[PDB]
Amino acid sequence: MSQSNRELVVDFLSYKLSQKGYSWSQFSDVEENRTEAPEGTESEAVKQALREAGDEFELRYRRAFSDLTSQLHITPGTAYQSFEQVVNELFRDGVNWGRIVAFFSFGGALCVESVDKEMQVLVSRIAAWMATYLNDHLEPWIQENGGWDTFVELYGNNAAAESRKGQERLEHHHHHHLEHHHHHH
Repeated sequence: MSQSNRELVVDFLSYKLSQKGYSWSQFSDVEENRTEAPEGTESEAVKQALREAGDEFELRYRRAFSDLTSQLHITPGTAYQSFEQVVNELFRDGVNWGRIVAFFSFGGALCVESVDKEMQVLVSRIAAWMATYLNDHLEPWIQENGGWDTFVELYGNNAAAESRKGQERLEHHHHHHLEHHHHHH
C-alpha cells in the first residue's frame, strides 16, 4: 500500500550500495531504529520494474544521469527543500514514467556518494526523502495512470513477451531451411 513504497526506495538504494560493496545495515540504525519492511507483494514487481528501468535509463541517458546527479550533489546537512527543488523538475518536466526511473536511479547514486563523503546519516535519510516524494508527490500521478502495475509491465513479463516474437521476425526467415542447423550463432 504505502509502507511498500518505502521498500522500493530502501531496498533499491541498498541494491546500489551492495554493488558498491557497502551494506545498508551497516550505515542505517537497524536495532536503534527498527523500520520494518512488509512482504513485498507489489514491491516484487515494481522493484524489478525500476531495476530494469535503471538499466534502460542508464544505457540511454547515461550522460543525463551524470549531469542530474551532479545537480543532486549531496552536501553536509542537505535539507529536503534542496532535494525537492531538483526532484520537482522531474514532475514539472511533464513527469513521464522515466522520471520515476530517474528519481530512483538518483537515490541509488546519492546513497553511495553519501557514504564515501562519510555522511552515513544522510544515506539513510535519502531513502526517507525518496519515500516522502514518492508517497506524497509521485503517488498521485502514478495511481492516476493506473498505478505501479502499469509501469511494471513496461519492463515486465507480458509487454516484453509480446515483443519476443519480434526477435523471430528480426530473423527475417529468408535463409533456406532444409535441415536443422545446430545453433544459429
